[PDB]
Amino acid sequence: YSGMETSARGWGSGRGVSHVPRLVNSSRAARVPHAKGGRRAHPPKPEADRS
Amino acid sequence: VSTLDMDPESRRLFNVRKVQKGKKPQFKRTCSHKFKRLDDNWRRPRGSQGKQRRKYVSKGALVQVGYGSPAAVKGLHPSGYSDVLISSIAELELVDPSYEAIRIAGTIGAQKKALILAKAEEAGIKVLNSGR
Amino acid sequence: VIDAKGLILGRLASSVAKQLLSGDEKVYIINAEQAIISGSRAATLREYRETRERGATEFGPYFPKRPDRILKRTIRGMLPYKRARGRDAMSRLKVYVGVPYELKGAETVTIPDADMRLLSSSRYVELGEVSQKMGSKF
RNA sequence: CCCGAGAAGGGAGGUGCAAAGUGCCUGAAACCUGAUAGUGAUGGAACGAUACGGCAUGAAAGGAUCUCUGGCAUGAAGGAAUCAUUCGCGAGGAUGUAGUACGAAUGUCACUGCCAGUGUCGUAUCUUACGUUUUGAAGAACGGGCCAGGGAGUGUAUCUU
RNA sequence: AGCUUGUAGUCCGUAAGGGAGACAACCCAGCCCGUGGUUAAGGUCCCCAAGUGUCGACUAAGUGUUAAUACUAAAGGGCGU
RNA sequence: UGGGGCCCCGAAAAUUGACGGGGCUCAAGUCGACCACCGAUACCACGGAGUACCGCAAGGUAAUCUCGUAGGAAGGCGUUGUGUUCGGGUCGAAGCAGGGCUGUGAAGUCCUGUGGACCGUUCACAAACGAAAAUCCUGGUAAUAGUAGCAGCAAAGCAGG
RNA sequence: CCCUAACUGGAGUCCGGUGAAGCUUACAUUCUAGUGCACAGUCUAGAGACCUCUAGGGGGAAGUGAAGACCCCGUGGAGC
Ligand SMILES: [Mg+2]
Ligand SMILES: [Mg+2]
Ligand SMILES: [Mg+2]
Ligand SMILES: [Mg+2]
Ligand SMILES: [Mg+2]
Ligand SMILES: [Mg+2]
Ligand SMILES: [Mg+2]
Ligand SMILES: [Mg+2]
Repeated sequence: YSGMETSARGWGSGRGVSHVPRLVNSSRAARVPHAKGGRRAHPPKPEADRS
Repeated sequence: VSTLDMDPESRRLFNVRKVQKGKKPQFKRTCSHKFKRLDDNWRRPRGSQGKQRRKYVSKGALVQVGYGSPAAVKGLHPSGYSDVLISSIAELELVDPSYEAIRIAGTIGAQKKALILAKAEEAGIKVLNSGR
Repeated sequence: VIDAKGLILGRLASSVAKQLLSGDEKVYIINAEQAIISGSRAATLREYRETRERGATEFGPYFPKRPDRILKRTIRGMLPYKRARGRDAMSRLKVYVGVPYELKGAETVTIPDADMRLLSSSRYVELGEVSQKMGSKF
């Protein structure tokens, strides 16, 4: 769950900000691959079979 | 110093390339002068309404193979020689001074560069970069 | 030094504008009040009072009243006067009501193709009549 | 050691291969201060492209029959002027001169010390940004103050090729 | 109706460049790069390259100086010419 | 009396404005004709690039090849690492600022300065591999601007030391 | 209110100190008309315009604030 162990949710429209998920007690964006500290979109998987 | 070996057809193509590349546009990405975040390298214009993608003459030339230099003199140094990048002393044996000039690698140290220059000078090989 | 007496305003203006754009001379135009505008007097007066009273006061056109200034303005419209070439041309043009004292006795010329005796009728007014009906003292 | 109210700071002077001078390796951009070049208080706006000029620069990495200026030879397409004759109401046309002189360029011989490039400004022509949504975007449609960095077709299984 | 819905051709969409003041789709033209030449559409009084061109008439209203055109007023009348 | 051309009346709109503008009257308008010229990337010529097809190759052919959105197809550039080949570096690596040259270009290389220890290269193979945009994210930092506020509900200070 | 005037204190105005924020792709001294997705500072043709600064009220920037809450659409919800 690297980058994904947050409870961040979006603010929605009406605040002049992007709709990205944010921390419940701050405006800091979380969990999305283009957020700092967010998850890697399409990372290497230990379950990948390279043989 | 050995005379450049270039037959008259190659001379004619060399002068043709000189004239034609004197007129070649710089091929900067569209609007690179308008944003400091943008580099000057070429990017293909992609927007549907972009004036340079639509090929308005005023917006500057698009990159296309019609601007290629003549194939006989393509890649030659402006002195007429062929640029050969020498990364060590052992590479100077594969070069003949009639039509090739060596360019010594930029990270070669002064101690080795002096030896490379001595060997090139004994071989008669032209050097594009040295200390003068 | 061009004598504007008995000359068509637009044709004299076109000739002088082309000469100024040929860029080798200073042109003086004298007797600008005596230039001719073909057409009926009512129509010319109507169009000139429409042009005179048009614009906005803070912005709009300020159409001149003096016949020399009107003639310079007429030439002004046949030049690229917002450009350096046109600005240079307008700086080399001087138009006068009557003859200025300095140019008195100088040798003048007349444009043969702008002559008003080439007109086929008597429907014309002089530029001075237009200027004085617009309230210009000259 | 000097200035400074100074347990600040600055100057001078040292240490060190190097200030690297303590959140101190390298030390970009935005942004800000100053300098230099060009321009500039009569001036018109997608900030550029192209051509030609002014000013500045042009050490290296670019040219040296290269740059400048001319001669001579060959020259594709094209192709006069002038004059003679003739036709036309006329603007003009045709025939000859003449496919001549010239002509992209290609060679060659002299002359020359610049040229390429770069910055800025000027003149000329052209262009109402970019991405998007759109039948239609310069739009009074949506997006971005700016810069830096991050930011989106991946793995397992299975089928097909 | 610059409306709505068909059809044939051709365009814009996705079409530069040249010309119409500007013009998605109107005219020339489909366009690799450079140079020279000659044309196309369109234009030749100035802005603006090239005609103040020629012949024969008309218009007196600045009418007009507006290919197509969503960008251009009718019926009716005139011993105006 | 009939049939025709052009014009006139019919004909009133809101900021000052539109033959593109100036202006134009045996025209610079209209009609019928004509003459010469200007004017594209069209067409012609020369030179060059690429492409398609053919050819063992050398090369040959192209009036019948060269616009392009969605989109398909082909070949390349770059980033980091692995195997492997061959190297460079304190006589100065990477990075950074600016510049020269090559390449259609992705980019590469070199020069100057700065920097102080690492960096490439052959043939292959991989991927957490390329940003200008997402009211994108994080950080830094402008214009606004020496501006608003430092008043309103309890207007409080002055002299001398 | 006719129809406003004078005056008082606090702001403002000017000076010293302190010191933010919000609109912003760019450029930008405009005005008229046309054109253009039929509501242009930037296009077209004209008309204007020497630059900088201060004060001032808000004409315009279809000013800024808010992914319209009206209408429709979604084989989207919720409550009743
Ligand atoms: Mg990045
Ligand atoms: Mg059509
Ligand atoms: Mg579409
Ligand atoms: Mg098409
Ligand atoms: Mg076009
Ligand atoms: Mg495509
Ligand atoms: Mg970025
Ligand atoms: Mg449905």
